[PDB]
Amino acid sequence: VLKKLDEQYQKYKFMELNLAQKKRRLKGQIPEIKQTLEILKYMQKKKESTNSMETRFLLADNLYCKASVPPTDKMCLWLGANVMLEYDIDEAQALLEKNLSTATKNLDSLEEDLDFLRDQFTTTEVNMARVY
Amino acid sequence: GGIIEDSCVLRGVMINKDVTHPRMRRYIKNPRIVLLDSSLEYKKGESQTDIEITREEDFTRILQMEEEYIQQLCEDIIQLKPDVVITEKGISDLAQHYLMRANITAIRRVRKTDNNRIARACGARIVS
Amino acid sequence: VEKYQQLQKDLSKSMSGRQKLEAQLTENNIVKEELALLDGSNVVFKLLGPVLVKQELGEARATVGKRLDYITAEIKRYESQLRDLERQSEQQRETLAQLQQE
Amino acid sequence: DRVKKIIELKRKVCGDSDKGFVVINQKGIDPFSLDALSKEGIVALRRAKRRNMERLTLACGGVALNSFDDLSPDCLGHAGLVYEYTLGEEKFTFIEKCNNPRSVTLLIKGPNKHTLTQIKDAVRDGLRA
Amino acid sequence: AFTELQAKVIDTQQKVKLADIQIEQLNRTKKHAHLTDTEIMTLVDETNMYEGVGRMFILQSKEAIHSQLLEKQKIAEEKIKELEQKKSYLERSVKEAEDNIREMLMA
Amino acid sequence: SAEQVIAGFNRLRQEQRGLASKAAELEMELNEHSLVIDTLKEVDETRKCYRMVGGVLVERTVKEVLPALENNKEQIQKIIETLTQQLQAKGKELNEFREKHNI
Amino acid sequence: APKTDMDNQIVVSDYAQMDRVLREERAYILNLVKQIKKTGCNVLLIQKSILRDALSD
Amino acid sequence: NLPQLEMLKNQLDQEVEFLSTSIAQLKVVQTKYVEAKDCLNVLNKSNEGKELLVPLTSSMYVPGKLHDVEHVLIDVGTGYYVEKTAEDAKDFFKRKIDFLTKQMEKIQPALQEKHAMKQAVMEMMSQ
Amino acid sequence: DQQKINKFARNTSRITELKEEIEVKKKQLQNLEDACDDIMLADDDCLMIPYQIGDVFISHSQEETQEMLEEAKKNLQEEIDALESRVESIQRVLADLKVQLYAK
Repeated sequence: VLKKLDEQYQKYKFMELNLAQKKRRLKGQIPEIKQTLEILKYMQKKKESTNSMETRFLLADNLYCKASVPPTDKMCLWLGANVMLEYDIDEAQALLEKNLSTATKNLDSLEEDLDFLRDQFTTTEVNMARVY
Repeated sequence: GGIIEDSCVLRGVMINKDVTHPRMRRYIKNPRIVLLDSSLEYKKGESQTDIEITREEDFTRILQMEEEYIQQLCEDIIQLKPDVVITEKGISDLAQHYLMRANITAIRRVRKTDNNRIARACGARIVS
Repeated sequence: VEKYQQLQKDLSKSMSGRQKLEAQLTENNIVKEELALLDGSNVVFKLLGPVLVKQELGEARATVGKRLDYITAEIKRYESQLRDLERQSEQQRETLAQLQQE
Repeated sequence: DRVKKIIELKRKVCGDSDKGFVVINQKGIDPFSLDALSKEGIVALRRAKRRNMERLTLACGGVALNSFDDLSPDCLGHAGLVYEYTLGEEKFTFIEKCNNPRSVTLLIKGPNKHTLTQIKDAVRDGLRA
Repeated sequence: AFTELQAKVIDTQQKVKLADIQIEQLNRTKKHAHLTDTEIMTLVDETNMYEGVGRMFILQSKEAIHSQLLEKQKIAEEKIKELEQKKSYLERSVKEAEDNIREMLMA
Repeated sequence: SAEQVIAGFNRLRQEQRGLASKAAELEMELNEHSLVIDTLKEVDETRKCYRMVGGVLVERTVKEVLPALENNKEQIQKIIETLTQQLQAKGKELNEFREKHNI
Repeated sequence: APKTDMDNQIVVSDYAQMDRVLREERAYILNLVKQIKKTGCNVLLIQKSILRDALSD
Repeated sequence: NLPQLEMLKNQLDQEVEFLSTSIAQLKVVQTKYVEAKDCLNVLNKSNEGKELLVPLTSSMYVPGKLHDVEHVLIDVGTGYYVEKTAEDAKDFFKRKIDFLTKQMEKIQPALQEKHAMKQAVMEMMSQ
Repeated sequence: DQQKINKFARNTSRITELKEEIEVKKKQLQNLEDACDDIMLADDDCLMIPYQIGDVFISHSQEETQEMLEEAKKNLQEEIDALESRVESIQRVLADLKVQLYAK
C-alpha cells in the first residue's frame, strides 16, 4: 500500500536535518587544523631553515609590514581560554599531526553512523503507528 | 457629558475636532493665541541645512544651532505675551518644548480646517 | 515541473559569480586610484598564490586593466543569459503546467 | 508549589477545622491533593463552569488567583451553607445563604431535552412578566 | 493629511531603538578597557607587556602602555555622555510627540 | 473565563526561549575550559605560561595562569543553574497577576 | 569559448581562476588577428554575434 | 483585502532581514579597516626593532623583529600586492571605511522602506 | 523485508560519494599546476625570489619555487588513481546484487 510508504517518506526527510547539524561542526574543525600543519611543515623553523629569512608580518587582514625577521628559536602557540605557552618545534609538530588524522576520521566514522541513526529514527516511528 | 439646556452659544469659534485636552492652558484671560504657519524648521549648520542629529559628533555641534533658531522665534512671540501657541506647519519636537522652557505650552497635530476656525475664533491672520 | 527550477538554477548560478565580480570591479577602480599616485615612489609586486612576484607600475596598470575588462565581458553575456532564461521559462510555465493537469 | 500553598491558606483563614473552607477551582485538582486537602478540613471543587465563576463572586464572593497565598476573610466572600447534592451522573453542590443573597438560582429539573429548553424560556418569560 | 504625521513619530521610534543599543556597547568598552588596565597594574614582576589591535603584539615596556590604556577607557568614558544625552533627546522627541498623536486621533 | 489561563501559559513558554539563549552561551565556554586545563597539566609547565586572548598579551607565569582556569570554569556552571531558576520564577509571577487583574 | 550556460564558463568565485583561463583566451585571438593583416585586408565583413556565439572586441 | 495583506506582511519581513544581514556583513568588512589603521598607528610611533608575535598560521605565533615602519602592504584590487607608505595607507583605510559606509548607506533607507511598508500593511489590516 | 536491497541502497550512495571526491581533487590539481606556470614566466632569478610560507618568506631559485607545488600535485594525483580504484570496486557489487535478490 502507498499509505504506509507515504508516512515513512516524511519521517526520513525530517531526520536528515539533525545529521547536518553534527557534520558541519565536524566540518568546521578540519580546515583550521589543516592550516596548522602545512604552514609549519614547510617553514620548519627560523632555526631549521638556516638563518635570517624574509618576512611580511600579519598586522591585520590587509596591512602587511615588510621587515627582516631574525627572532630567537621558540614558537608561542595559542591554546585558548587565557592560556599561552611558549613551545618549540618538536612539541608543536607531533601534537597537531594527531589532531590532523582524527579530524578526518571524526568526519568519516560519524557520517556513516549518522546515516543509520537517521534510519533508526524513521523505522521506530512507523511500527508503533501500525500497531496502535 | 452634560445636558443641552444649561449650555449656550459662546464667542469665537469653538473647537471639538482635535483639541479635547488642556494642552493650551487650563484658563486664559489676557494672553493671546498664536497661529503659526511660519517657518519653524531649525538650522542644522551655522545657517545651513546639513544632516540632523544621528551621531555624537553631530550631537555637540548641531544642537547649539538647533535651539538657536527656535529661541529667536520664541523671543519674537513673547513680545505679544502669550501663554498659548499652536503650531501647524514647520512644527518640530524641539521647537514645541523650548516653548515649554519658555513657559508656553505648545500644540501640534491639528488639521488645517481647525486652524481656519481658530483664526476665525480670534479674527486674526495666520503669520507666514 | 523540473524545467521551471532548472532554468532558474542555471540563471542564479551565473548571477552569484557575477556578483563576485562587482566588488572586484569597485576594487579594480580603487587600485587604479592608487596606481595613479605611484610613479616610482613605491614599486608593486603581484600576489599570485603562494608566490609573490615582482611587477612594475606600467605592468600593474595593464594587469588590473585587463581584469577590469574581463569582468565587463562576463557582464554582457549574462544580460543575454537573463533575458533568454526568463523568456524560455515563461513559455514553459504555460505549457508544462497543462501537462500536469490533464 | 501549589499544593503547599493550600496548607498555609487554611490556617490563615480558619485556624481550625470547626470553621470550614471551600475552594472552587475552575480546573481539575490532583486526587492525591484531594486526599490531603480533605483531611485539613477543606472541600475542593474542581472543573467549575466559567459562567459560575463571575456569579459566585457577585453573591458569595471570592476572587481569582493562580496562587493560594495567605488571605484574610475580608479578601474572600462567604456562604452560609454548602451541601453536595447528587442527581444524575454528576454531583451538584448546593451553595446557599450567601455573604450577600443578591442572585437567586432557579434550578429546574428535566429530561435534558428541548422540553428542558421549552421550560427554560417559559420561566424566563414568566420572570419578565 | 493625518496619516503622514502618524508615520513620522513611528519612524522616530526605531531611531530610539538604535539609540538604546549604542549605550550598551560604550559602557562595556569603558569597563573592559578598565579591566585590562587592572590586570597589568596587578603585576609588578615584569615590565614586559604586549599591546596590539590585530594579531600583532609589539614588545614595549608596560608603563607607557598603562597611560595609553588609561586613554582607552577615557575615550569610551567620553562617548557615554554624548550618547546618553542623545538617547534621552531622541526619547524626549518621540514620546512628547506621541502625546500629540493618540489623544487627538481618538478625539 | 479561560483565556487568561491559556494565554498565560504562552507567556511562560516564551520566557523558556528567553532562558534558552543565555545559559547555553555560557555552557559552550565551560567545555573550552575543560579542554584547556587538561593540556596544560600534561605539557611542561616549568617554562613561563602567558595568557593570550584577542588584543592583549600580558607576560605572566604558570602560577598566575593556573588558578583563573579553575576559577572561570566553576563560575559558569553556577550561573547556568542560576539563570534557569530566575527566568522560571518569572513565569510563575506573570500568571497570578493576569488572574487577579481581569477577574 | 564554448557556451552551455555562460560565454565564459567559469564557476567563478576567485580572481586567479578568472585570470589564468581568460588571458589564454586572449592568446589564440592574438594569432588569428595577425593572419588577417599579413594576408592583406582593409575592409572586413562581420555578421551578427547571434549568427555566431561571440565576437571578441 | 485581508488574506492578501496577511501574505504581504510576511514577505516584507524576510526582505528586511535579508538586507539587514547584508548590513551586518559590511560592518565586518569595515571593521578590519578600522583595525588596520589602529595597528598602523602603533607602528610608526614605537620604532623599528621591537619584537612582535604574529600568526605563522592559525593559533600559532612566530616571533620576529620590526623593521621599515614607513613602508606597508595594502591589499586592494582583486587580491593584488600594492606597496604604499604608512601615511597614504591611513588615508586609503578611512576611504574604504567611508566606502563600506556608502555601501550600507544605499541599503539603509531601502532597509527602512521594507520595514515601514510592512508596518503599513499591519495598519491596513488593522484599519 | 529485504536485506539485499539494504545493500543495494548502500551501494548506489557509495557510487555518488566517490565521483564527487574525484572532481574536487582534479580542480586542486590544475590550480597548483597553473600556479606553477604563471610565476615562472614572470621574473626568474635576478636578485632573489620571495616565496610565501604563511607570512614569513624564503628567497631561492625559480625551479625550487615550483618544487613545493610539484610534490603536492604528485600526492594529489596518486589519490585520484586510488579514488578511481574504489570507483571500480563499487561497480562490481552492483552487477552482483541483482542476482542476490533471487538467491537469498
